[PDB]
Amino acid sequence: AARTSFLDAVNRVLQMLGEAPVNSLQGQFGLAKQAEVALNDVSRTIQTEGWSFNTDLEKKLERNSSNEIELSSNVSRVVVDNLEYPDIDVVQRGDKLYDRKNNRYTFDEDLIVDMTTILEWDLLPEHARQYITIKAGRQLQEAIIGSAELTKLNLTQEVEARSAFLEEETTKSEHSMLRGHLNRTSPVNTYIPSRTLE
Amino acid sequence: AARTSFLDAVNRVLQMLGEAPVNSLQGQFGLAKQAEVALNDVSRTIQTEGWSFNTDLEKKLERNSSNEIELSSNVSRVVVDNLEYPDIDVVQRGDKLYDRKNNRYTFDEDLIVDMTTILEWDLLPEHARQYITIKAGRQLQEAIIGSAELTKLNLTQEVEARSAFLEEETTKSEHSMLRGHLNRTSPVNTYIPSRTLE
Amino acid sequence: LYKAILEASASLSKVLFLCNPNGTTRPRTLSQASNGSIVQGNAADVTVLQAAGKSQDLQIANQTIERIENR
Amino acid sequence: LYKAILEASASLSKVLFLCNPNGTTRPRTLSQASNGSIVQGNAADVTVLQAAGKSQDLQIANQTIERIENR
Amino acid sequence: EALKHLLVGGNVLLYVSDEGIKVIHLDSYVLCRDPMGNVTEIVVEEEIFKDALPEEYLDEEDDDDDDMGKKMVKIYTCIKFMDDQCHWYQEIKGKEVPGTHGKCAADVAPWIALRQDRVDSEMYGRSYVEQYYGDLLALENLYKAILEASASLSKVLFLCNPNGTTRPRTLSQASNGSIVQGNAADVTVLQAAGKSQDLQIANQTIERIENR
Amino acid sequence: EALKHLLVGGNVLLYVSDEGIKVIHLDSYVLCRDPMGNVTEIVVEEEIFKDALPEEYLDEEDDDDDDMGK
Amino acid sequence: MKTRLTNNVDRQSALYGSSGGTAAQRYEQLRVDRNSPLKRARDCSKVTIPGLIEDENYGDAGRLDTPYQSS
Amino acid sequence: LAFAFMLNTAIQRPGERVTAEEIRYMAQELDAGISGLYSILSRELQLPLVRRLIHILRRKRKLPDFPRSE
Repeated sequence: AARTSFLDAVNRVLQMLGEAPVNSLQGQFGLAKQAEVALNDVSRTIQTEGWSFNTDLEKKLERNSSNEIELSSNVSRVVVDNLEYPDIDVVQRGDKLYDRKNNRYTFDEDLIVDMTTILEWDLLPEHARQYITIKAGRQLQEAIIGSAELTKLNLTQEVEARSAFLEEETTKSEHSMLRGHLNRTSPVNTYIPSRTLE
Repeated sequence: AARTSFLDAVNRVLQMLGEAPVNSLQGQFGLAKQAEVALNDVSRTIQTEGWSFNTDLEKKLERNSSNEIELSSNVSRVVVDNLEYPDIDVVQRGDKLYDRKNNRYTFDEDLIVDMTTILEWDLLPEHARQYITIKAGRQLQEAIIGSAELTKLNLTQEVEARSAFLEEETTKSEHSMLRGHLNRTSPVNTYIPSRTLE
Repeated sequence: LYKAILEASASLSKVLFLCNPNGTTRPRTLSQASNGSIVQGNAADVTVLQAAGKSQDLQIANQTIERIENR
Repeated sequence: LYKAILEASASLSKVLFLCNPNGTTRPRTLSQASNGSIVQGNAADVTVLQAAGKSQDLQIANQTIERIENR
Repeated sequence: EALKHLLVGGNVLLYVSDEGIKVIHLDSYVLCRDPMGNVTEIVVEEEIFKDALPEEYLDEEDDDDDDMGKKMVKIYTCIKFMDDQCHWYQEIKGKEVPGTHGKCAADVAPWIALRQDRVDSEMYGRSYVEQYYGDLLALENLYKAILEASASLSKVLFLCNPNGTTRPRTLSQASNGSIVQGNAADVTVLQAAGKSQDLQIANQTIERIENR
Repeated sequence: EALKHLLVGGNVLLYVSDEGIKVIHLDSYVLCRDPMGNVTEIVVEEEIFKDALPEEYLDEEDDDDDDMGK
Repeated sequence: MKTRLTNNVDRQSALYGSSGGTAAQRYEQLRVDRNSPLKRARDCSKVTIPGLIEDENYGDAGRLDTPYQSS
Repeated sequence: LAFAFMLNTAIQRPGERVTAEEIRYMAQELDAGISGLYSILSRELQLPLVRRLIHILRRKRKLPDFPRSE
C-alpha cells in the first residue's frame, strides 16, 4: 500500500464534490482541470506559510556580477537574523532582496539566510498530502456547488484533518521552548523530573 | 510551483465568482478586465496602509528649484520626526508637502522622511498576493451578484487569509516592544531568560 | 507511604504546553519568538497541563503520615 | 478505627491520568514528549482521578478517634 | 583532614612519625583482612620525582632524559603484621632501598587503619554519606526540576488577536503616553493558568526532605 | 590582599623580605609539582622600566630610543 | 640603577651559570600547562568582581562591565 | 548562597525574638563552617612565615642563636 498519488488525490476531490470518479489525468473529458488547479492552489497556499519539512537552515546566498541577490522563482520567504547583521534590514521584493534601511538594491557581502522552498507534489510527505487533498476538496465544493449540508460535512471533515495534521507535525518536529531560537546548536539536555528520583 | 502570477490570480477570482476559466489575459472577451480592475483596486486599498515590505526608512527627499517638495505618482504617506524637526511639522496634501505650522508651501533645506510606496503586482510577495486575491474576489462577487450566503462564506475565507497574512508578516519582520521607534539603531540584545541558566 | 507521596510529587512536577488546533497559534511562532516580541496569536488557546484537584488527598495522606510519625 | 482510616488514606493516595475520547489528545504524544516542549492538545480533556468530597467524613472519624484516645 | 576523608570516603591510613603526621587517601594503598578483623598486610604505592632519589638508583634512561623536572619514578612500600611485631621496607624498581628497614611491636606500630561503620567481613568500610546518598540524589533532582520549571515560566510574550483591529507596527512604534487606535481586549499576554498548586506541593516535599 | 586573591583565584606566591612582603599574581609565575605535593622549580616573570636597570645591560637600541619613559 | 628586589640577608657569590637553556625558555614551556587555571580564575573573577584579575589588553584603556547581582 | 558564604544576613529569622544563647549557637555554626580552611591555612602560612621571620632576625644579629638539644 504505497503513498497517495496525484490521480488518487483528484479522484478523492471529485468524490468529495459528489461526481463520478475519473479515470486518468491526460486528455481528460471531465472536471480534471478544475480539480487539478484547486489542488495546486491549495498546495501553494498551505506551503507558503513555512513548516519544518520545507525549510533550509543557514543556507548561503551568492550575489551576481552587479552585487545583486537574485532568488529562484520558487522561494516563498527569506528570513535574515537581526543580531548577526546590525546594519542591514532586508525584505523580499519580487525575486530580488531589498535593503530597507539604506534604500539600495546592492550589497557588500554574501549573506547567511533561512529560506523556505515550495516543493512539488511528488516530494511532499503523507500528512501534508492528506491535509492538502481535504482542504482542496472543501474549497472546490464551496466555490462550485455552494449547497448547505455538503458545506457542513466538508467543514467537519476539514476540521478533523487539520487537527490530525497539526498533531503529526508537532510530534515529528519536537518543538521546544527552553532551546530558544533553533539557529543555535542544541545545548539542551531536557533532564526529565519524571525519571531519576529512585 | 512558482509564486502566484497575474493570470492565475484572475483565473482564481473568476472561478470563485463562479465563471468558467479563461485561457489568457490579452485580447480576451470576458470579465477578465473587470477582474483586473478589482485586483488593482484592492491592491491599492491594502498597500495604502504601510507594511514591512513597502516602507522606506531614513529616506532623503530632494526639493526642486522653486523651494517645493515634489512627490512621485505612487507615494502614499509621508512621516516626519517631531523630535528631529521641532519648528516644522508637515502633512501630505495631494502631491506636495504643506508646512501647516508656518502656513507655507516652501521650505529651507532638504528633509529626511519615511516614505510608503504603492508597488506593482510583480514586486509583491506571496502572502500579500494571496490576501489580495481573496479580498478582491470577495469584493467583486458582492458587486456583481449581490448574495448573502456567498458573502458569508467569503467572509470566513477572508478572515482565515487575514490571519495567515498577519502571522507571516509578524514572523518575517520581527517586531519588538523594547526597541521603541525603529529610527534609532538597535542596541538591543534580548538575552534569553530561558536557556542559559546551566 | 513516604515513597507514595514522593512518587506523586515527582509525577506532578512536569510542565507541558498545549495548543488548541481550533485556534490560530502556530507552535513555531511561539518557540522561535524572542523575549519582548509581539506576534500573532490568542492567549486563550495555549494551556498548561495540570491536575485539577489533588491537594485534598495529598493533605489527608500528610495528616496520617504525620500522625504515624508522631506515634 | 485506626486501621480503617489508614486503609482509606492508602486507597486515596493513588494518582492516575484520564484522556477524554471526545478530545484530540493522543496518549503517545503526552507520554513521549520531553519537558518544556509544545505539543498538540487541549488541557480540558486530560483530567486526574480524584475523590470529590470525603474530607468531612474523615474529619468526623478523626474527631471521634481523638476523643476515644483522650478518654 | 583525616576526619573529613573518613566521613566522605570511609577509609584512611595514617602514618605517625616525629617529623609529622602524613595521611594517605584510599586511592593509594591496599590491604587484606581476616573475617575476625585483624589486618595482615598493607601495601602502599606512591609517586615522586626522580630528583630526590639516590643517584645509584637513577637509571641510564632517566639519565638520558632532559625532563628531570618532568619525568617521574614510582616508589613502593610493603607492610607485614606478624607475631605482634610489624615489619616494613621501601623498594624501588624491584630492589629494596638500603637503610629503609624497620621493626617495632604491634602495640606501638606507626601505621593505623580506620573504618567508619564497623561492618564485619568487609575489607573496606562504608562511608557515612552512603546512608543518605539516595535522599541526597532525590533532593538534587527535585531542586533542579523546580528551577527548570521556573526558568521556562519567566518568559513574557505578547499576542494579537486577528479578529481585532490592532496593528503590531502601531503598538511597537508608538511612543510613551500616546493615543493609538485599538481595543485592549485583543492584545493578551501568554501565561500559565494554573501551575501554582503543583509547585507548592513540590516545595512542601522538598522542604520535608531537606528538614529530614 | 593575598587572602582576597586566594579566595578569588586560588593560587598566590609570597615573597618575604626585610623591606616588605611582595605578592605575585598567578599571571606572573609558573611551577611544577610532583604528585606527592613537593614543588621543585618556580619561574617568575616581571617587567620594569629601563631606568632602574644597570647601565651595562642597556643595549644600543634602547639607548637609540627617545622613549625612556615609555 | 640598583636592581634590589631581593633582600641583603642571603646574597652570595655566583654559583650557577647557564647550564642548559634560559629562564625565558622554561617560562614559555610551563605557560602551556599554566594556561587553563588562569582562564578559570579569570572567569570566576569576572562573575564576582569585574576587574580583579585582568586580561592582558584591559589595562590603561580597558572598560569593565557590571553584574546584575551583588551577592 | 548567603548561608554558604557565611554572611550575617541569612542568620536573622524575621518575626519573633531570638535569644542570646541561640545567637551564640548559630555563631558556633558559622565558625564551624570554615574549619577546614582555617586548619589548612594555619598549617601552610603561619608556620613557614614565622620560621623565616626568626631566621632573618637571627641573621641580622639582633638576637643570639637559639640553644640546641645535646
